[PDB]
Amino acid sequence: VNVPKTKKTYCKNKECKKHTLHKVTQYKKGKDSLSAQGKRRYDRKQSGYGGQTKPVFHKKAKTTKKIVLKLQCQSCKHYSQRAIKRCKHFEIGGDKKG
Amino acid sequence: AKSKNHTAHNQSYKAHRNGIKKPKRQRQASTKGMDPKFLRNLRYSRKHNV
Amino acid sequence: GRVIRAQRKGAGSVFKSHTHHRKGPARFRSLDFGERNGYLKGVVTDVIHDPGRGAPLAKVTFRHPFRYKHQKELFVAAEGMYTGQFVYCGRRATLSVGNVLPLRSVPEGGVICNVEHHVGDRGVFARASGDYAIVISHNPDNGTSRIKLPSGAKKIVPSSCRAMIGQVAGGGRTEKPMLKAGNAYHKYRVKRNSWPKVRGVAMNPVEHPHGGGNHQHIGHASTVRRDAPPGQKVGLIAARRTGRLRGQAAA
RNA sequence: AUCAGAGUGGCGCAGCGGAAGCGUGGUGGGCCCAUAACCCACAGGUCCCAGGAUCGAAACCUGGCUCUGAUACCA
RNA sequence: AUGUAAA
RNA sequence: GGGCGGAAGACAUUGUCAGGUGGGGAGUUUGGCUGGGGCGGCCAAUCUGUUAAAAGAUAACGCAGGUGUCCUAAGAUGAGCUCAACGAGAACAGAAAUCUCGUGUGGAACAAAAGGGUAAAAGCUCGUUUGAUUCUGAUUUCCAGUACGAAUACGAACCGUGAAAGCGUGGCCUAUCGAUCCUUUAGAUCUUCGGAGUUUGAAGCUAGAGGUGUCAGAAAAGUUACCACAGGGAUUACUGGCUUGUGGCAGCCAAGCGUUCAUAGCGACGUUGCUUUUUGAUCCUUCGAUGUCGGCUCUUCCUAUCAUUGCGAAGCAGAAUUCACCAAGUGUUGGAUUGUUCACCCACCAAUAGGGAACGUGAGCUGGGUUUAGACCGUCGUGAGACAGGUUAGUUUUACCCU
RNA sequence: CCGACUUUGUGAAAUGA
RNA sequence: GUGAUUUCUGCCCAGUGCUCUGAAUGUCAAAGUGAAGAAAUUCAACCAAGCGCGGGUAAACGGCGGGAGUAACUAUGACUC
RNA sequence: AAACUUUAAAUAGGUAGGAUGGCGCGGCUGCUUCGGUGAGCCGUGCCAUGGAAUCGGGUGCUCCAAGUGGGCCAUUUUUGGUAAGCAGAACUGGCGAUGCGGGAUGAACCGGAAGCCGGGUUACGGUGCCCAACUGCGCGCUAACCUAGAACCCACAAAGG
RNA sequence: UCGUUCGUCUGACUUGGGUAUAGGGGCGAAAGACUAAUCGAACCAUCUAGUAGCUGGUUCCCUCCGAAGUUUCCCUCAGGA
RNA sequence: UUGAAACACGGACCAAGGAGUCUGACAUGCGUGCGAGUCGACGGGUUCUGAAACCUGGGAUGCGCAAGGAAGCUGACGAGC
Ligand SMILES: C[C@@H]1C[C@@H]([C@H](O)CC2CC(=O)NC(=O)C2)C(=O)[C@@H](C)C1
Ligand SMILES: [Mg+2]
Ligand SMILES: [Mg+2]
Ligand SMILES: [Mg+2]
Ligand SMILES: [Mg+2]
Ligand SMILES: [Mg+2]
Ligand SMILES: [Mg+2]
Ligand SMILES: [Mg+2]
Ligand SMILES: [Mg+2]
Ligand SMILES: [Mg+2]
Ligand SMILES: [Mg+2]
Ligand SMILES: [Mg+2]
Ligand SMILES: [Mg+2]
Ligand SMILES: [Mg+2]
Ligand SMILES: [Mg+2]
Ligand SMILES: [Mg+2]
Ligand SMILES: [Mg+2]
Ligand SMILES: [Mg+2]
Ligand SMILES: [Mg+2]
Ligand SMILES: [Mg+2]
Ligand SMILES: [Mg+2]
Ligand SMILES: [Mg+2]
Ligand SMILES: [Mg+2]
Ligand SMILES: [Mg+2]
Ligand SMILES: [Mg+2]
Ligand SMILES: [Mg+2]
Ligand SMILES: [Mg+2]
Ligand SMILES: [Mg+2]
Ligand SMILES: [Mg+2]
Ligand SMILES: [Mg+2]
Ligand SMILES: [Mg+2]
Ligand SMILES: [Mg+2]
Ligand SMILES: [Mg+2]
Ligand SMILES: [Mg+2]
Ligand SMILES: [Mg+2]
Ligand SMILES: [Mg+2]
Ligand SMILES: [Mg+2]
Ligand SMILES: [Mg+2]
Ligand SMILES: [Mg+2]
Ligand SMILES: [Mg+2]
Ligand SMILES: [Mg+2]
Ligand SMILES: [Mg+2]
Ligand SMILES: [Mg+2]
Ligand SMILES: [Mg+2]
Ligand SMILES: [Mg+2]
Ligand SMILES: [Mg+2]
Ligand SMILES: [Mg+2]
Ligand SMILES: [Mg+2]
Ligand SMILES: [Mg+2]
Ligand SMILES: [Mg+2]
Ligand SMILES: [Mg+2]
Ligand SMILES: [Mg+2]
Ligand SMILES: [Mg+2]
Ligand SMILES: [Mg+2]
Ligand SMILES: [Mg+2]
Ligand SMILES: [Mg+2]
Ligand SMILES: [Mg+2]
Ligand SMILES: [Mg+2]
Ligand SMILES: [Mg+2]
Ligand SMILES: [Mg+2]
Ligand SMILES: [Mg+2]
Ligand SMILES: [Mg+2]
Ligand SMILES: [Mg+2]
Ligand SMILES: [Mg+2]
Ligand SMILES: [Mg+2]
Ligand SMILES: [Mg+2]
Ligand SMILES: [Zn+2]
Repeated sequence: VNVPKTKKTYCKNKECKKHTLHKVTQYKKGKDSLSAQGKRRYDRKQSGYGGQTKPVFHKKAKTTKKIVLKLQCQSCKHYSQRAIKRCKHFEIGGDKKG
Repeated sequence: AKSKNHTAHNQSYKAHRNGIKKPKRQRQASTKGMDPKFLRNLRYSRKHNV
Repeated sequence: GRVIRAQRKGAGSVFKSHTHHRKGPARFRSLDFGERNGYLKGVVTDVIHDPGRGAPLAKVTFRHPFRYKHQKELFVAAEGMYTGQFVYCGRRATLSVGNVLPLRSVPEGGVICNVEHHVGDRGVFARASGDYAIVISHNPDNGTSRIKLPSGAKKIVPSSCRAMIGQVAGGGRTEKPMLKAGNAYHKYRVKRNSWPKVRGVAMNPVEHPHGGGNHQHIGHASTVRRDAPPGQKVGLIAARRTGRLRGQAAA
């Protein structure tokens, strides 16, 4: 599934509130941080004896994710993000269909 | 031991033995859900009756 | 499972050494001035069979160097010793079968037995029936010597380690087939409770890693690792190879 | 009985939609007194029977068949 | 590698 | 000479963290539906058609199939055009290449399964595009009138396209999907860090994603024949019961066989049954126990008659033999092999017909088989072990009660 | 099994800073 | 582990396991090292054993195939593919 | 022709049958229209013999809570199955929870549902004896040398002579 | 346990007493055998009135009303909301 | 239990013992006291049969009288058919 690099949708910033021109990117999960309360809790809980305390997931079933598009308008430099339907292959600015 | 069972047998009896309760028809029927463009007007007139 | 015989032997319960009729520790003399710096004359009195050991023992009656009494020492008989023989101890003992000399005084090529390892630990190598160590070479810049042990290994020992020249008696003993479970039993009563020895494959799983199964088989590799926990380290331990030994590997 | 597998040159097997080959055999020559062997060339097939889609099948899938292999237990 | 049974 | 004599020597080693190995050991798990269970399959999410009995709802391991995708166009819209096929024609050109005219109710296409829908379009080509956007509700479908998914109709914006009406909150409609906690991201020039501040970090609020396919969402492999417990006839293997496809037994028709002659004796192609000694099917009684194969023993009963008494028919000359009739009174054997019922042989015989009685008969025997614990082989399993494979050893309890 | 810290002091050279 | 004596123990080190070697530029903890920071901290380099790469080992656990054609009667198949 | 249909039933489905209705007057709107144009509401005044039959007090409103969530049979429609006293559905009723009279005997077939008694009359079913009631009045067929035949379910008989 | 019959009997033989090993431990010429009539984990006391969606019982009278085996969800179908 | 006289289980007989209780939180229904208040519950004083009774404090103890927010914070301007 191909999506254009640059798209005109609504920008909610109190400065724009109109269709502007948004650059597109792809959402990629930022890196997990060592100081989040959930992480210092789990690292406290895992410490000691008793082994694995929180469950760990094994029976994976999905093969595809929902893409999230991080659209940045060229006008106030604020992002807003939109998830599209599930797909296997995904490419921004691919050669157009003929 | 077939744990899948299904009938409607006796369900009409349970329904009807205490009637099929119709709701009380109402003077001043409810407006919730109506067209907001119609209801704003309707409210505002009643705001400015005399 | 339950604790396995290889693990039960470390308790001492019934597996201790059957040593009621053994004649005592068979070892050299407490190294002293006289036998550092000369020779002491001792006379064999009897060649006594030591129970539970194939090598005969020789009662040697030294004269105490500085008190007025005899010293009944007790050696491992070197093939050749007889009652009435004079065995001499020390550094200037003549190189005669039965005398004990430091290795600084055994010419290269000579056979020795009962080799000490820390000077004065009274004999540890080449002691069992009919085994000997050959003094391969000397190094006087460090005061050490080298020997070829019975095992085919080659050990550097201090040049002042003593040794009985000759070879231990009782040699050739393990050539005779025992032919009888009876002979085997009477062999092992006087050593220790280690016979009859049951195949693991004919055990139940709860007491041996090879156990159980509608057929008798091991079911997994019989070679176990060096670090395997006690109770798992049964089989062939840390084996470099298996199968019949052919060629150079049989050296 | 179900579950799979393979059906492709005369033989045994390759094969990923543009679509036919590997080894061996067949054919005509050459070396040879002659046959091999070897050297140079030449022809190959209903891609198991009936379909469908599909730029496009022999392959994807579905029906019709033959051989082969599996799991077929507590009473 | 090999060499009509047909004299 | 203030060293007992050596050997190693600030390495081994003790203590604590840190990584790998660790069924040696501990703990636990080892889903559900199911015409018993296991294996198979997914009938657990979920779509279309049918069953579904002309509103709705409607089940089964019912039928025929589908789905976990694909798409910046195959979304929006505006304009223009008509699709499959068939008739006739045109250099190479033919059944089929490209062109022209006519007819063409859709017999084409609409991404996919099926159903429904469409002809100045919903199809084909081109034009400009991003409504596949923002906020929060409503309603339907499921339904407890809960959530989710999906869908519809308004509202307040901002927009696209068209001259405009209008259409447009994704795909022509019906399936194509995801809760709590956690992590991560977007936003306000937001709030808190509680002694007040500056200043990184952390938690917040609103909206997304990472996924639970057992799909309203535990983190989880086997074996037990050495087995234990609470239970179950909600549930198997024996008996019986209903059923009788399968098994056995008998009719009707008559194409032909019977050297000429359908019916002496057959009787194909079809068809009508009977029976309940097999098996199938079910799971109604029985799981706080009904002792489970066979043989031996003994008795009784059935006729669907093998022999024997009387008869009828013949492809009955006599002998033998075949078909049927009233007939169940009497009879139906000794043995090799097998644990066998079954089977097959040898011999006698007038004949060596078939059947039931809880597949008669274990407080009547026997324990050969089977059906525990020992053990062995063969295949499977990495293994503990399995075998509806073969083998060998393996306790048979009580009556004195009522009839 | 292995590394680091620790008991663990004394002094010498060679390569690195 | 096999189980007197006689006789003999064929092939496989790809699978699983065991074991040996580490040039070193794969992977790789704590500690210690450097840089940025106002500091918490983050980053990078270094980085043992172990795995990974490379040898051996079956009297280690174990395993040891199909399909076609062919002899001058037929069959069969010494032979071939 | 269950996964075909032009046509197209029967039974079953929905809605309406007035007092919660209409008409006049004069007012509101920030909606709607070219516009008093509409849409609706608001205040007021008038009307409206009760707007088919029958029947009758209501879940009208709410609270707290029990037990249940194994079903089974029948007439009819119906899916798998050769069929089943089988498995799964649709409408209703029954048994379960229920006695009583009849079908000899039977949970659900026929009649019928009940306080305890006296009197009368019936339903289903019967009147030869068991056993309460007729060996009643009539008319036909059957003669069974097989156990003639004799109750809705119901305890079968077929093809064929 | 009894009877007749059997295996072995100078041997790895039979046996008394002392002593050693005591429970996930012991000991085993290996049968999961033996460890006080108890062993695929003894006995005793305690936590302990362990838990059970499972089986059995659940005690006086009259009066009146009086059902359900059905929808939806749940590792859910012997259960519960 | 869909179905019991069951060839389904328990039951030889008698006597006595024998099984929905008590406690903390909550909820609806009802009674009683007071009612924008109500509680005297932990304490104190008293109490000549008393572990009872009676008095006392609360001007903020609990609940209620005010809610929305995650938090900073804000907090009901007086109803018609
Ligand atoms: C990998 C992550 C796992 C999962 C989640 O972390 C599991 C949690 C949720 C829960 O129920 N409590 C727990 O402790 C486990 C989740 O959210 C998915 C989106 C993806
Ligand atoms: Mg730790
Ligand atoms: Mg049910
Ligand atoms: Mg022993
Ligand atoms: Mg041995
Ligand atoms: Mg052995
Ligand atoms: Mg064994
Ligand atoms: Mg083990
Ligand atoms: Mg074993
Ligand atoms: Mg094996
Ligand atoms: Mg040629
Ligand atoms: Mg040639
Ligand atoms: Mg030749
Ligand atoms: Mg374990
Ligand atoms: Mg367990
Ligand atoms: Mg199950
Ligand atoms: Mg089944
Ligand atoms: Mg579910
Ligand atoms: Mg319908
Ligand atoms: Mg158009
Ligand atoms: Mg909803
Ligand atoms: Mg719109
Ligand atoms: Mg479209
Ligand atoms: Mg969070
Ligand atoms: Mg603070
Ligand atoms: Mg999510
Ligand atoms: Mg078992
Ligand atoms: Mg065993
Ligand atoms: Mg039953
Ligand atoms: Mg039949
Ligand atoms: Mg038949
Ligand atoms: Mg049964
Ligand atoms: Mg039973
Ligand atoms: Mg009996
Ligand atoms: Mg007869
Ligand atoms: Mg009997
Ligand atoms: Mg037996
Ligand atoms: Mg056995
Ligand atoms: Mg067996
Ligand atoms: Mg071996
Ligand atoms: Mg043996
Ligand atoms: Mg071998
Ligand atoms: Mg290897
Ligand atoms: Mg290998
Ligand atoms: Mg590190
Ligand atoms: Mg390393
Ligand atoms: Mg018609
Ligand atoms: Mg209907
Ligand atoms: Mg109508
Ligand atoms: Mg009366
Ligand atoms: Mg009478
Ligand atoms: Mg005896
Ligand atoms: Mg003795
Ligand atoms: Mg003794
Ligand atoms: Mg005992
Ligand atoms: Mg109790
Ligand atoms: Mg108890
Ligand atoms: Mg409940
Ligand atoms: Mg029952
Ligand atoms: Mg009975
Ligand atoms: Mg019983
Ligand atoms: Mg019971
Ligand atoms: Mg009893
Ligand atoms: Mg009492
Ligand atoms: Mg107060
Ligand atoms: Mg009022
Ligand atoms: Zn902007």
